[PDB]
Amino acid sequence: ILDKIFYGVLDQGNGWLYVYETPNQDATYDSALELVGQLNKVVDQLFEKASVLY
Amino acid sequence: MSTDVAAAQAQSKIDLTKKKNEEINKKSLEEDDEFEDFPIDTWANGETIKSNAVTQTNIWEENWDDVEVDDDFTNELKAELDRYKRENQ
Amino acid sequence: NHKLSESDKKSKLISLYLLNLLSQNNTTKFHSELQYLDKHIKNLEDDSLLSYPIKLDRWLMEGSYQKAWDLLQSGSQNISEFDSFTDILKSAIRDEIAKNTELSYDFLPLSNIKALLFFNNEKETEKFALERNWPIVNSKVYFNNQSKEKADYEDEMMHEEDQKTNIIEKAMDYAISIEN
Amino acid sequence: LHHSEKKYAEEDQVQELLKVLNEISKTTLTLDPRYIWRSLKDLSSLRNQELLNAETLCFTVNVLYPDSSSFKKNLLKFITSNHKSSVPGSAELRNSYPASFYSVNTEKKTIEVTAEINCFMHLLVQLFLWDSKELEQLVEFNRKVVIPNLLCYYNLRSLNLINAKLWFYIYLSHETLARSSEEINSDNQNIILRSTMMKFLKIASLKHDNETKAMLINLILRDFLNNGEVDSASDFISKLEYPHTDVSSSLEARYFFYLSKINAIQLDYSTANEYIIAAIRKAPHNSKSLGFLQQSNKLHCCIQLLMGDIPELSFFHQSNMQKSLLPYYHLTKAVKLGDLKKFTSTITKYKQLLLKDDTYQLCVRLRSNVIKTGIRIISLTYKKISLRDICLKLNLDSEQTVEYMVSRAIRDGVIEAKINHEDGFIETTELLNIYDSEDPQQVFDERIKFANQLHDEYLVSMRYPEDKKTQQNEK
Amino acid sequence: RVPNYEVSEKAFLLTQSKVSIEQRKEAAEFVLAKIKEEEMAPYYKYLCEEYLVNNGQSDLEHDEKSDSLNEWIKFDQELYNELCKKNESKIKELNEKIQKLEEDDEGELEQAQAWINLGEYYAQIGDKDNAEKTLGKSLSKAISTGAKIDVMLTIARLGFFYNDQLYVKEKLEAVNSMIEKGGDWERRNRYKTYYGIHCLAVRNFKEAAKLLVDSLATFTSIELTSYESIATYASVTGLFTLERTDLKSKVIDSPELLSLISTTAALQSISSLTISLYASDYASYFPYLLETYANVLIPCKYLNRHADFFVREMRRKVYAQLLESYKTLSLKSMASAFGVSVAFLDNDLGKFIPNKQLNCVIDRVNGIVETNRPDNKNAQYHLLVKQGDGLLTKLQKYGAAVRLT
Repeated sequence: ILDKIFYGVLDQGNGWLYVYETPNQDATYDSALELVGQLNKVVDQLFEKASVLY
Repeated sequence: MSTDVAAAQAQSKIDLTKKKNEEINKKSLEEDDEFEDFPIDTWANGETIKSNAVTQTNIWEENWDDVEVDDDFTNELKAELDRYKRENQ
Repeated sequence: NHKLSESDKKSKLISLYLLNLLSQNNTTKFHSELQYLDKHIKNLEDDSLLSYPIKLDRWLMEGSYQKAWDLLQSGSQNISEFDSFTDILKSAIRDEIAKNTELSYDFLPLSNIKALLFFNNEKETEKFALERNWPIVNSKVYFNNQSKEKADYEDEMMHEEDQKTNIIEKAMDYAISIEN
Repeated sequence: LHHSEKKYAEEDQVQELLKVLNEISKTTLTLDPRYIWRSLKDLSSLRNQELLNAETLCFTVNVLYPDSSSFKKNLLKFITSNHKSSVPGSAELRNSYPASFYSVNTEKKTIEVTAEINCFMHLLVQLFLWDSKELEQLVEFNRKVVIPNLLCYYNLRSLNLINAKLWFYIYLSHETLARSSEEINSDNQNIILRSTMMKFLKIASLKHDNETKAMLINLILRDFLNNGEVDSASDFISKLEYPHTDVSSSLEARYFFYLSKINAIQLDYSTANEYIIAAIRKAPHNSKSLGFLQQSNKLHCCIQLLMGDIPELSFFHQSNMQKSLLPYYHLTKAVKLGDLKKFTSTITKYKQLLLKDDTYQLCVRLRSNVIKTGIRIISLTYKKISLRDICLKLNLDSEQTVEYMVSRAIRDGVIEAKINHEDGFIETTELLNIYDSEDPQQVFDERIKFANQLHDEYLVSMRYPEDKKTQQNEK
Repeated sequence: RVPNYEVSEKAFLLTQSKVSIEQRKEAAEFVLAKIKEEEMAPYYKYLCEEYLVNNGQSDLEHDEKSDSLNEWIKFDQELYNELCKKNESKIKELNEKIQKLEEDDEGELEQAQAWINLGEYYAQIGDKDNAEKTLGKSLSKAISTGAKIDVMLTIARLGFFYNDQLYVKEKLEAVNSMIEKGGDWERRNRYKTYYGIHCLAVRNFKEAAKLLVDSLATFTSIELTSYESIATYASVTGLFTLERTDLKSKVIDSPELLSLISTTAALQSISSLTISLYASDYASYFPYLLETYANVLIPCKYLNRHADFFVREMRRKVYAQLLESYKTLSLKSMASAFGVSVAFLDNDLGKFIPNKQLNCVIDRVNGIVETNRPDNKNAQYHLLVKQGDGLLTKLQKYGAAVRLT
């Protein structure tokens, strides 16, 4: 389970194993994290340019 | 002297002749500089600023310590104490 | 101040005035008055009966109602004209905890209801329950009915299109701003 | 000798004054005269402090004054009189000008453009008092003369923006004079001051001059904050429409700072939080602005603990303010652990410092908040937790007592739990899966509108100076 | 040069007095032998400055505290005299040789190199100020870019030697600038090792990991503390930064760690722990945690700042991985797995849960531990908004600032 080679979770509150086989981590939502990631770099560089006006 | 990271607020506004006197006016309005009055008031150099390693002077990235307990003492006792309960059962 | 503006009667009179405001159940006003008393007497004629209205405010904001009920109980040994705000404040507390218990519970026995509302008589508990509109049937309350009413009242007031907030309306808003 | 220094300084004043004088003659302008005036503001302070004290006297005598010279001279005679440089060539000429207020023109009385010059004379004397750092009577003299001079004529648009800065210095000396010492004479004079403030504001409303009004609004709010008539201030903030136009970035900083104090007393901790972070971002970083920033940072920390938000530990260490914020640093830790015992000790130990800043009033309110914050930790750490165990941790007395505390705290809905009375434990209802609810929609909706409003602010600002370059000659 | 790093390490045991009694005794005698022989007398005086009423003090050439558990650092007045003798005599003779070379022609090669030799003698004996100036002369004179790198590194070593991090920080920035300009790989390897240990002394071990894995593959030993300690540093950062799978492949992508085997106490204690995390042993894990505190963190110059920081963080990891893999556990069993009692176990957990880097709750009535960590669309949503809030803030201040001007 630690590998996530079959996902699922080990329930020892009762002594079962839940077997999930379902996708984890959506591709589209992920790349939106990188998109914000780039822009946070970009606004710093605009602010480097804006140091001329100050 | 700036609040948090200094360079982030140093770029936000630099020296201008228009605002310079206006900077004083706001400070004077609040009444004091409030970083030089506290030492006079307490009547000795603090030891509550030396309360942690970072509080006096931080040249590190914040640990999130503010309680600073050695955890090796209590864990050593936890291991052995549990062992005895089992042995004397 | 320092020429008949500070007075013995002034200290006594501020103690009562503060109690009048607190019984209105606006703490908003209380703190604003309280700020003014700092510059005046609060350390100059010290606190020993000007202490009492502040202590009471603290025990209700945290919501320790044992400490609060205690302080009012000991504020009935203040028989002169102070006993006249105390009764209002014992009444107010019953209502306060009765709002609280909506969130906390859905089930209480009668015995558990009696303690929390600070009643000593069983008939008094059932008396409040009718007027506060608690459906206690078979000696058990169903607060989830009571939450529905209060939630339903918040919707009923006409604001109601944008309070619910329409799926359709968000997209329209986004669109027009771009096409402004 | 002495006269040489006065003459160098005199010429400085005159060029900045002459420039503006031309500008307002074409049609009254606001921001273009303001830029010049703001630089002159700084200059007058650095020359007056470092270089003589009758250096103000020379200019005031030389120009044709309406009574202002008489008013200046009284002050100086008392501290050892100077009458030098009141002799011809220093009391005969009105300072070279082309025709704007030229010596020949003015003496002949084809012109008497004393107007702006009179405003500038008021600014010099008021500044010179604050630079000297003397209070009591000197202040009272400054207040009596200048207030009715300006009100026996309806100021033109251009003159009006100057007198907002005069209203500031009068008020500041008066306020600190009352905070010097309690006096039966200081006390009666504050009613006098209060009346004038609001009357000034009404004039500022009539001309819709934006910076005059905004600066006057600040002074009224400050005075309310000091007298403890927040009740009277709640009404006042509800009838604002604060201009964001012609203001200085110093005016805007002070404004947002004042809302946060009132807000905190009205148990608005939510809007208070945005408003103080806002105030700091307009506000410059400088050691010149330091006492302003300190009070803002103390105000901010306390606001968070009253939310239950709990300031970062980081905030205290990385600032160069650790000593000033030293009590706030210990308050943040006190609430964190849930410790009544620490907390009671911290606010008593630091009582007086807290009392100077007028934040002693806010701190006592955190006594409730230690209890509420304690319970939010407890519901995270344990899903199901007996009533007794909680009593151990927070030093409480009964099971029944802690039940009241949680009952009230979840009426505010911070803990997000529900109490089992019948079973003896408190069970949290937190499980999220709020990405199956419509909640993200609302949150996304708000962010977009903020982005759109930032476009609008890009639009008004960007194209406005473009127009000006077509208008001016540079071909 | 090479002798400096051994002396400091042993000296750090005298700085501490929370270390083992026999260990500190041993370390004092070594330092004393090399005070006589290699002139380490200026740095012996530097140790008392680092006290003034603090434990580990006993000095008699300066302030004494035999209340201290160290009483083997005591000075002699033979020592005070040996200092002054060698100090003066050596500077005078070595300098005179240099003066002659300056008289003679060729300064491109001969004179710059001669100046390097002064800075190595002061580097050795722990004079930082005097080393800097004379190696300041070598850099002034045009030479190879590789030599300039070598010299800056000799200077950078001296900041760890006194254990002043600010001095290193400054100096390694000049190395980064000149490392590309030379484009030498010889000293590219050294630079990562130096800079690795600077990252180790501060709280960012993620960078430290990335530099020190390169240092395993190729190690450059001169002027840099020995290769068994470099293994111990890679292993420290490994435990903190990675998780099971990544950790396993890292120490199999380093054959050298396994083939070096434990050959020192610090290496043994860290390596025992490395295995147990990734093999998902919890049983013997909890004791090994105590061993690492004792024999790595406090003895090390750079991890003595991390003695409380490490132990606190490392416990989160071991719990984290087990809880992620389980929907529910029982508390008693979870306590047994580690080897603690039930009540004891909560306390550690209960600091980690509200910081919300463990994403769980604990029933104390069922006795079950619930795991309610989103790992779906909800988690990605929860992370994203924080960044997007950040973007809003960046624009709010910068927007205002340009519009007003």
